Amino acid sequence: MNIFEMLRIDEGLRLKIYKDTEGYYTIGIGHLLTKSPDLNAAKSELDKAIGRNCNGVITKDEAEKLFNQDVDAAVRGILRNAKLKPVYDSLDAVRRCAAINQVFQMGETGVAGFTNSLRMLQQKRWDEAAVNLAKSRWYNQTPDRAKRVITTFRTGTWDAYK
Repeated sequence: MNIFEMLRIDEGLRLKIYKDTEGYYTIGIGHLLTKSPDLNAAKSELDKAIGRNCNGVITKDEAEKLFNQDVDAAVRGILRNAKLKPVYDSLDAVRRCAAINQVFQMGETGVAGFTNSLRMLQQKRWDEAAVNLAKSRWYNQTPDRAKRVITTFRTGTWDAYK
């Protein structure tokens, strides 16, 4: 297991524009196209992302390319984030994957809400962190996925992903 296989499980792979769990146009392996309700706006974003006229459809190679860019951008974002970087750098490799997964899904706008979870993670208070992480819109809206990510943070093993 690695971050790619982990996010591939959590995000799936769809080659046609679909709506994510939040109702937003997405393609590939959880590549968010736009929060606009306008399918045409999503199609424009897709064509810009791929560099061709996709008419709402991409190849597996194209999805994996976007995924590579997206995973890279997630980690680089974490490393640029003054609140996230020290927590992330405190973690072992498996827990770092959980951090990448969480940011991939959630972005960074809600980092301040997770101040207490982040402190507990940096402190390596794993069960406490896991209890705190679950007290979230995140957990309640995507519980099965959040349970996996949280188990990963709690144990630093890949048990939740088999």
